[PDB]
Amino acid sequence: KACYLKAIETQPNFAVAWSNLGCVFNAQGEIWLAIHHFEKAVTLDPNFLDAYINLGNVLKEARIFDRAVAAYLRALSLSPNHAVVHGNLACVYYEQGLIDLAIDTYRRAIELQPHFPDAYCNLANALKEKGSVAEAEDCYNTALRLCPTHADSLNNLANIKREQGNIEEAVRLYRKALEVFPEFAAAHSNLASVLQQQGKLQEALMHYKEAIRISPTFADAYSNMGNTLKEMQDVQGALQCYTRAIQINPAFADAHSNLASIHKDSGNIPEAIASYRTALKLKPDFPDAYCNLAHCLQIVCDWTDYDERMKKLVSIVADQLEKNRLPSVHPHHSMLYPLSHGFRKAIAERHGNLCLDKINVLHKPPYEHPKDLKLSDGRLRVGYVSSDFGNHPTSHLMQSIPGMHNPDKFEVFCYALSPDDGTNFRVKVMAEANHFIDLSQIPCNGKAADRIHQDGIHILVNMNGYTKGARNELFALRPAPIQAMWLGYPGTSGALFMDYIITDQETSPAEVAEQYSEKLAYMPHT
Amino acid sequence: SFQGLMELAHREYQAGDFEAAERHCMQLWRQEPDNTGVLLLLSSIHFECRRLDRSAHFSTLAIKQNPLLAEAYSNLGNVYKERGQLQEAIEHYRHALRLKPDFIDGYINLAAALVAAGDMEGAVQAYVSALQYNPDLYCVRSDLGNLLKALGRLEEAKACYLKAIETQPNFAVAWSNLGCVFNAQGEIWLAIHHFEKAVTLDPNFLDAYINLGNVLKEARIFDRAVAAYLRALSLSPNHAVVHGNLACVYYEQGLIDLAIDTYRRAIELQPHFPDAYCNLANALKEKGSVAEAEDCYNTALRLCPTHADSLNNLANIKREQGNIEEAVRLYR
Amino acid sequence: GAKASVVDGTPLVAAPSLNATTVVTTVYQEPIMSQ
Amino acid sequence: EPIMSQGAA
Repeated sequence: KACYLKAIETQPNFAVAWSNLGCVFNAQGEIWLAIHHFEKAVTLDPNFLDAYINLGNVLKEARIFDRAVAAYLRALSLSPNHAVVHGNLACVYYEQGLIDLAIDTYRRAIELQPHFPDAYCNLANALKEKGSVAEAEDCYNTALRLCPTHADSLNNLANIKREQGNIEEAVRLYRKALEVFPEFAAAHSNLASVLQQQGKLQEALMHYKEAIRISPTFADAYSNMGNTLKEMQDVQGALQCYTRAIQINPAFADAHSNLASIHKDSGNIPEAIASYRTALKLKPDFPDAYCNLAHCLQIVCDWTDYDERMKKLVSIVADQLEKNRLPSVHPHHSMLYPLSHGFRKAIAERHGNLCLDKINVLHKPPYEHPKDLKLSDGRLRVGYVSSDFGNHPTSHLMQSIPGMHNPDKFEVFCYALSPDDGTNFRVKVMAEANHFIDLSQIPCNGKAADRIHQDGIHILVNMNGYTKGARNELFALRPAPIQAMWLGYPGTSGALFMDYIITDQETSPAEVAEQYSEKLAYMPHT
Repeated sequence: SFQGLMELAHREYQAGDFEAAERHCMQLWRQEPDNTGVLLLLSSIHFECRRLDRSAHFSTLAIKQNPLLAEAYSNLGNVYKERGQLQEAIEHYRHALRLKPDFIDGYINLAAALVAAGDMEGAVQAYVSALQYNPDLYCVRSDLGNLLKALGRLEEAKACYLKAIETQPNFAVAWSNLGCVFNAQGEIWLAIHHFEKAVTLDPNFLDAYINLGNVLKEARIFDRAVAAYLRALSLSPNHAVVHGNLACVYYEQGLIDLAIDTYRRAIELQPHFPDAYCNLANALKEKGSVAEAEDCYNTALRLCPTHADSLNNLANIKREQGNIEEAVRLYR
Repeated sequence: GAKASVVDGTPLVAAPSLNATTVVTTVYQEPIMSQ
Repeated sequence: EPIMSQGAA
């Protein structure tokens, strides 16, 4: 730099030395000095193209967009026909917002120089963010063909194919990205996301952990890792993780929503309401958080804005119903609102097919269970499943029945889906149990389902339903012929994997069976 | 404390408080009416706490016991400075720096008195004599710089700034003042660099943030200006001018509703402020809610009959209503 | 007696281009052209 | 700036 300056003072009218000095300063980091120098250079000559290149480059480096646009256009006028400047200019365009012009200028750049993966990748990004997917994967394929190692393109294409659900393919692509780029953070994030979708968590948790290590400020990974970390079972370490994500950037409303959800799980309703209310006011339209807040408010009976709350929640649930994926309102909350029986039927169907899509990953074949009781020797196998075996209303309501069945003609199998707690309810069930099979030891749904299948059971009865503590995925497989709701929350799950509801003449008369999904079962009085 | 050099009142002066120190010096001057610098401490306390004529009286006592101490004259001149008799302060500053020709702080006080009076060059000699006495008082060098800039002799004022800068690189104020110099000359990017350097060396130098955001919106680098202004607001929440600049940036960004909101905040902060009135009414009219645009314009025009921009806008509105005689008069 | 669900986005990626931005002057290779 | 003099004298 000293030699540069000596030349500068030797001939002040000189130009090249100014630009080179500016390069030196840009290398050191004192960017504003560099901008000054480059402006001085172009002032001393409006023809020193590479100076314009450097000036526009460092301008977009510091996000001073419009001046960069002007400099790049001057460069183009001075030389119309090379790609790199077009790529930088178009990137500036896109980050400005003029997405269509970005598409156009990427197209110009690509046609100028063919063998150019980065314009491919960015152009496909802009296309996908514009909605025209059908060529996004095409451009990504062109790029990946040009360079197998271009990790960014791998991540984007795998993201698309995740949208299409080819999770085996997407996972392979993510693995490729990682082995290619062993410090790629977003790739870890997406891989952990799909692994969470894959239900297996230890590796997903580990991937989230490494992604956080490689990128400290990745609050999204906090949010997601907390999501998992409570998803297998609550550790309010997930809560403090949510708080971490909060404080790293308070604009992230989703973390507020999640922590408020955790609070309401704990039962500390007021400040959970406060956090929901916050998160909603941060982003005016956030459906699921708003409906959850409505549920919490109705818990504390705040009937302010009552009718309009009802009508807006009806609106948003209807909207999620004809766009037809996951309803905001939980099915249990649903019927405590004035929603159409068709609406709640649809919501139950949606949660059920969500269960079916979850079990579709393991994808087990059906079973040759039915058609005879000869092997059962006259005692058909009835199996009750419950996460509420113990200290819970159900046991406080059904503890008697099982053990005092008829041992002559039936055989009963309890299934404590929840882990035990040693309460005398469980012991009384244990003695009452003709057969008892704890299932807290089989976290994987398929293994438990096989355990059931050649438990040889025929008729299954569920206690939990769409309630907290329900691995209902079991009945989504339908290991046994006939599966029935009973003594559970009112309302059919409406997903065809089960068989029957239990009712009386008058609670579910024939004219209201239409509001349910499946058939009925009537009994003398109740 | 007791039966010793009870400089504890000096310790409280370092704390800046008076009560225990004040009674302590009372008790001193009825136990050791021997030193008088303690009475100078008293006069000083009365000075900062605005106990003016008591400062004067104790200074006059200092004048009894040793009229040879220039510093009683210094304090008397300070008193005169905040009570008008600046010329007498100046001749006292003569007297003092005749008594102690190599005294610095007298130079500073008399330079302040001079710049109050209006003779620059005498103050120049004050500062320069200070410097030839001490080449390390970088703060007075920056004061030099401010005075010289006020005299528009830019380049050597900038040179003094730089000399201070290299004298103490960790210094902060000099950086901002240098940036002001560059902004005056026109090499804006150098100024932006300097102001960023200043705020980097201290995240508390509010006026630096003001200057930085100001020159940023000067060159239409909006978002950085927004960030700087918000930092300034966090550092000081409650004055209007910054709010007006921030809101103007908002409006020219496009966030017209936020511009309306922030103009409202600015106006409520400082009432007598025509420009926020005019700009707010512009934003309203461009938002369509006319019915209060003329109201705000009227408020501004009431505040200042001469505010031409408001006249033009209101006449434009009333042209829309067709009162062409009125609009023509307003244009005239 | 129930639990809710939380949405997670699918992040995009980006790609920069060259930024070195230097220049040189004497590219010729010159004779003396003397005598 | 008053002195607030500290001196043995």
